[PDB]
Amino acid sequence: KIGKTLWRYALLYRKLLITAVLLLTVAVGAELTGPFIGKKMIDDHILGIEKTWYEAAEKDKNAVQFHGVSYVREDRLQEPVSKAKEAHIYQVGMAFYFVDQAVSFDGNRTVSDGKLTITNGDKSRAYAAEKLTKQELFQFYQPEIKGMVLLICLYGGLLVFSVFFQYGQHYLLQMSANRIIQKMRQDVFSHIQKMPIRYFDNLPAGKVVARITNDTEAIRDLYVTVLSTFVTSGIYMFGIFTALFLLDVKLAFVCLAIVPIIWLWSVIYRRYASYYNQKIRSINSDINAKMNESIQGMTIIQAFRHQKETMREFEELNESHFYFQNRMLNLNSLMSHNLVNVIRNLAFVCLIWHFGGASLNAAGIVSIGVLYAFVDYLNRLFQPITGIVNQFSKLELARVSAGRVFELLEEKNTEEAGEPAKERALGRVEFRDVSFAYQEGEEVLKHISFTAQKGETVALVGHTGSGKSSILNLLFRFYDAQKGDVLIDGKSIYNMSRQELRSHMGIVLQDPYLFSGTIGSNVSLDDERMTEEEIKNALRQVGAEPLLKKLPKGINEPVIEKGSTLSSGERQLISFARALAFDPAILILDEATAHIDTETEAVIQKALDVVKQGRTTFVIAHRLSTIRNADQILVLDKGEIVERGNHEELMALEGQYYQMYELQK
Amino acid sequence: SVLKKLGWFFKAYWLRYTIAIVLLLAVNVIEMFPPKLLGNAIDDMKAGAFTAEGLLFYIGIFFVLTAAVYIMSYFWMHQLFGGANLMEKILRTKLMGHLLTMSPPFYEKNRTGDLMARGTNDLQAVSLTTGFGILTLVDSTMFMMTIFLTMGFLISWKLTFAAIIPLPVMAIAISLYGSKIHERFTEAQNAFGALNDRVLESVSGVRVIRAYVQETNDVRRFNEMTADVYQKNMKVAFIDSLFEPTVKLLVGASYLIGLGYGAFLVFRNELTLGELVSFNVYLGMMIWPMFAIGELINVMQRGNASLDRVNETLSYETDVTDPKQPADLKEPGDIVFSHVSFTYPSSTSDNLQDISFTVRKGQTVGIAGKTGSGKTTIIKQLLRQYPPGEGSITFSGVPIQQIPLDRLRGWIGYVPQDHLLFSRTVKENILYGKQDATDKEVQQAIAEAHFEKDLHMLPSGLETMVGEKGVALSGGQKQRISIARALMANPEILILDDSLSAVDAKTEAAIIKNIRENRKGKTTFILTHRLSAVEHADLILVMDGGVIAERGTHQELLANNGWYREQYERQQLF
Ligand SMILES: CCCCCCCC/C=C/CCCCCCCC(=O)O[C@@H](COC(=O)CCCCCCCCCCCCCCC)COP(=O)([O-])OCC[N+](C)(C)C
Ligand SMILES: Nc1ncnc2c1ncn2[C@@H]1O[C@H](COP(=O)(O)OP(=O)(O)OP(=O)(O)O)[C@@H](O)[C@H]1O
Ligand SMILES: [Mg+2]
Ligand SMILES: [Mg+2]
Repeated sequence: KIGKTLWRYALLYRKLLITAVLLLTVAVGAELTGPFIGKKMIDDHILGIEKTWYEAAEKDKNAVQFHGVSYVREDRLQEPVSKAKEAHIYQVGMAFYFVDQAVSFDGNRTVSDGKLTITNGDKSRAYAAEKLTKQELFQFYQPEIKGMVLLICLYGGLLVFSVFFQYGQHYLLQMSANRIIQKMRQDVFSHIQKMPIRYFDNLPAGKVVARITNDTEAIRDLYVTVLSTFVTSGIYMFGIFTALFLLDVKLAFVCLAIVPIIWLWSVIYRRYASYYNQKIRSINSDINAKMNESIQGMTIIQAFRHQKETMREFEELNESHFYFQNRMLNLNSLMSHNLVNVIRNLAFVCLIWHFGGASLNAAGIVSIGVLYAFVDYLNRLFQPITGIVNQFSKLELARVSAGRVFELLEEKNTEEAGEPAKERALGRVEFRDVSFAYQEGEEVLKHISFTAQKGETVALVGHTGSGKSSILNLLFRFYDAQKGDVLIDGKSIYNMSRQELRSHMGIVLQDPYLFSGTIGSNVSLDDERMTEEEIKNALRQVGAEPLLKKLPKGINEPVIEKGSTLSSGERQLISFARALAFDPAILILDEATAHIDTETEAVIQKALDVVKQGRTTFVIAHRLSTIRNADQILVLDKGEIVERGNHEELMALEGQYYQMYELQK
Repeated sequence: SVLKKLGWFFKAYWLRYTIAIVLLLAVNVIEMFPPKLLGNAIDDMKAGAFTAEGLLFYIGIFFVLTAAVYIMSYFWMHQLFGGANLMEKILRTKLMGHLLTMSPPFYEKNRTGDLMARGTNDLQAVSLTTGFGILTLVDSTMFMMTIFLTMGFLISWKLTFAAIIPLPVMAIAISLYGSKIHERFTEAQNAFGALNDRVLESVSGVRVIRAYVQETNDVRRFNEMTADVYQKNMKVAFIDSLFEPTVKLLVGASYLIGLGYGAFLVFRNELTLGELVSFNVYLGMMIWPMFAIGELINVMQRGNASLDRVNETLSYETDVTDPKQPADLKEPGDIVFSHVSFTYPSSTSDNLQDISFTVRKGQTVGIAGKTGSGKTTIIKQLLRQYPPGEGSITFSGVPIQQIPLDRLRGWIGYVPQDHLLFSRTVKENILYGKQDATDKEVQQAIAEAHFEKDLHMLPSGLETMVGEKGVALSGGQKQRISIARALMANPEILILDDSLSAVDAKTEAAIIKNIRENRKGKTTFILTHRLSAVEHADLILVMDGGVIAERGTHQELLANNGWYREQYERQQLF
């Protein structure tokens, strides 16, 4: 399952993520204690003036000195005093009136002509007032300046705590995400390494590269952005809701009832996004494969003037990719951060509804600080939901990509790989009624049977489709024979390990392949068991290339794929040296000299091959001269060995070999 | 910087974006209301002036505003996302139209995986920045400015000011962070191309990597590459972890300044507790998005680097093999080389030296020589794959340069030495030289290249799906198809270039007979290592190094006692 596999990959790094979430919690603690400080400041400093007054300030925080006497209101007057029930200030419009008289009741603040006007409909002993305004005497809030400055400095201090912990959590999250991606990519490459050749044979090369690189990059984006934002948003929401429940429970309940809303939006987005994104990723893999094929074969795309028809084919994937992308506009325009604002304007409506309903009963004004804190927390709560929804889009895309990737790491047709080789083995090789058929009934080989005897050279010369390369494919276990046996030193190669079997044999494959590096790095394939065997094993058949070269062989660099800057015949001498460089017990030559002039080939290669004749060889040859002295020549016709024997016994027979030999001279 | 490189796109679809900007401005303006409405409602609540009628007014206003903003915001979201999709499409079309018309000299500097990246990945990044990046940038800028003006005019100009002075330093921090992030995204994007062509190299050469047991060294190299990439990304993560906390700290400093100074101001009798809430909602809506505007740079600069890569690919002047030449010849006629001294771009020594051979209107030319001797270096002069050298190649009397590349490639029928087939059917591959043949004409080409018999062996018979790079057929079945590919038409010049290297000494004789009968009067360029394939040639050139040593007909080169005679005796005795 995609979710279970992603979770297990996360569990591979369970300390970094736990530490990151703990650090982020420590940061969010201060980030959200801020507004609680604001509420405390508002409810005790700016609405403290409403308290009672009229003590002589015997001690504590001195007093306000309104007219000629000391005034302290509540907080620093809490020491045992005679507070009485007088000297209450009130606010009406922009005018602050000090009644300075025993106040009976309250509820409706109105002084008009210095009276008490109405008090919840009671009208209890209208009282004389006294206007103050702004500059008359505003030492009334003097005791609160110290508290405000202390709260400001407290939050300023908490900001640095937050900065340190935010750095820590961000760094840990990024490191964990990158480590997870590293592990996933390594696993993908290992699995591709243990894949049958059939998989690589009927699949475009660009499709495998697309799968691995592109889908792992999409999963990387997932882990490094989507999941990091998910964790941060979840912790922030967790903290904000915990704070909200500490202010009002019913309003907090209705505001928290939006989590089911987010779940439902996630489901509705996920359906359509999954379908359209699976289509989009399939089309993108097709695009990558087409790009690879076009670039690889560009030489004869232009020669045969296939550019317009090649542009037509590519534009049909580009147009289809665009079309399936434009089906995202409806979803991504109706379910983007847009809707979050609609929730923002609808969550504030509940705030106003609740607080107004409480106010009509003279209960919603009990704590304006609570309202301030609840507005700040709503703003904070709606800050991260935008990131949540953006990551919701990215998450659907990456879910599709991960589903694509894990369809590769599950494949149960893989092949066990016992890497270790063993000591040198005698070149004895045998076939026993080996019938092999590509794709079921189509048989390419029928009852093949032959044997080498530890030093003999087996020619195996036939016609252009007989199946001479299929024998090599069976011998190298690229393909498993469907009938018969193949044995090396009397043990079935199917009781071996493919690496163990292939360690015995060195092959000059048809269609030579060079790697991007140096020439000496191709003769060696970057193997430490080399020393200076490069020049010695290239001195054979390569004694004119490393001389004209501006660099001395191991420094001059081929380029991508087969060395584009090498002649087709020079790329086959490097493959021949590579095969000889890896000293094999059995040497397979699959038309190793098809692109090499007959002088170089015949003289040099044969002269320096006969000397090392204490070694079994297989020489798939269309040049019958290079196999004239083969100790046993086999004639393959329609996937069947029809004639056997050395050159003399095959010419005396006057058969297919005789015909070909007489024709080639 | 990023926008200017992107200015071509915006002045091409200006209604789709000017209307989006107008709608964005309208939604911002009508979103400036709810905060002030809430402030007024709270102020009314405190003074006991809140009535059910006021409640109805407020809920109705909020419903109308939210509905309007949603309706008229869905439209500009739909414009910007569609514009991003269109940008991706046009960029992909431009890229894949530039990759064609590009000659080998370009392709020997740029790797296939690098180009696949500079397509898929870079275009995805550019599309992401164009839609999401511009969206967020413009929306945030308009929101910030409108909030600033609203707070200044409706609340206070001294409390709005001094609540933004943390932003100047924020601008410098963003500048530094974005400037360093550009330099760490050109390498991050480049390292993706290095991974694409690393996997592509281990997939194409899977047989060689497995034939010699090397699956563990390949995995080790891949692991080392991944470790290097991880270290680079962790340097980037360190920079981002330094950047994010300062963003958050400046946001918190601005919030604290606003809140504390407003609380102080209420005592100076310059603000009402209702106005506080309004101001501290305005500033909150301004600053809280900066928790993500810091991350916006990670999309902007990724898009900038990706577009830089795409623009390096696109601003690659077509190699000196540019047609840029009208001429009225219509018939290749004679082909004369006169002092050709071509030198390959990645070479330091002359690859050809004073080549001075002539080919008449109907003549088979054999080319023999040693390996790496220049046999196919002469052929690639008529293929216009590389810049011309320091001589003349006068098709008839007209230099090869003054001949459009379309007409010349129509003249030439080419059989590459290295097989190049596509993942199509056999008939589809054969129908590459004509593209509009009847099944009768495709059969004639098959018959000429001794492939009629092998069709019976194939399971499908012209519907066999040769497979990727043609690996579903023997090596000599791939070659004969290629011969058919060149024999489907009737090219004035047929270039073979070792077209019988995989054929069983009897298919070779039949194909040579068929080509001799087919090209009796037409011009052919046969390059071979078996000198029995150019016995009929009117002129044989023997190469060595870059210059040609021997020349003449077959009977003339056996009287020279040179390389040709020695080769012939080595090959005619066995
Ligand atoms: C999930 C991961 C992330 C989690 C993130 C963490 C979540 C965010 C955490 C935030 C922590 C906030 C800390 C508060 C500090 C500043 C305020 C202060 O001290 O003064 C307050 C003290 O108030 C009182 O004494 C009255 C009772 C109410 C207490 C409210 C704060 C403590 C909440 C319970 C703490 C325990 C619960 C802890 C959580 C379970 C308010 O003062 P006031 O209103 O002026 O009081 C007088 C008002 N009057 C005059 C009208 C009468
Ligand atoms: N693209 C290239 N860039 C640089 N040098 C090249 C390039 N292609 C070939 N060369 C070199 O130029 C010389 C001539 O090569 P060319 O391919 O013409 O020889 P050739 O006779 O066709 O080879 P062969 O007989 O092997 O088929 C050789 O040294 C070869 O390695
Ligand atoms: Mg073969
Ligand atoms: Mg050649």
